[PDB]
Amino acid sequence: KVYGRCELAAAMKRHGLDKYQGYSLGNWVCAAKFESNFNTQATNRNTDGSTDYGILQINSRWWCNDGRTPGSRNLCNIPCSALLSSDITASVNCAKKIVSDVHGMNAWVAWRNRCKGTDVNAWIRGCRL
Ligand code: NA
Repeated sequence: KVYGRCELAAAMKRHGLDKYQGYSLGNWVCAAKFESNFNTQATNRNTDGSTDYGILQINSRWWCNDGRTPGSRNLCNIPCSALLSSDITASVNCAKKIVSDVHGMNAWVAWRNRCKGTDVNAWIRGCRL
């Protein structure tokens, strides 16, 4: 599924991400925009043999089990396929484990490059939340 901007914003809000670890809602929306273009089915194979899965492009070397990344960890305790669902629940629950402190969104490269220190409120402006 490809979410609309405001559609995702509302879902993220529902899921309790606003002000999670001090990060306003727009941060999460912006991350998703630049990581996956809001596509729940997005996957990207990395040169280390790991893969990034889903709307937040969560990686198999540490966070999920895809059965094909040798010597990796599974910190969210889920199969990576759970992260490709149309509903964002599994992805949000894993993202909450990833962001364990107030600097935790640095785990996402696209967030650091396109979101951090910008007007992230733009990503929810014009929506009904
Ligand atoms: Na893994």
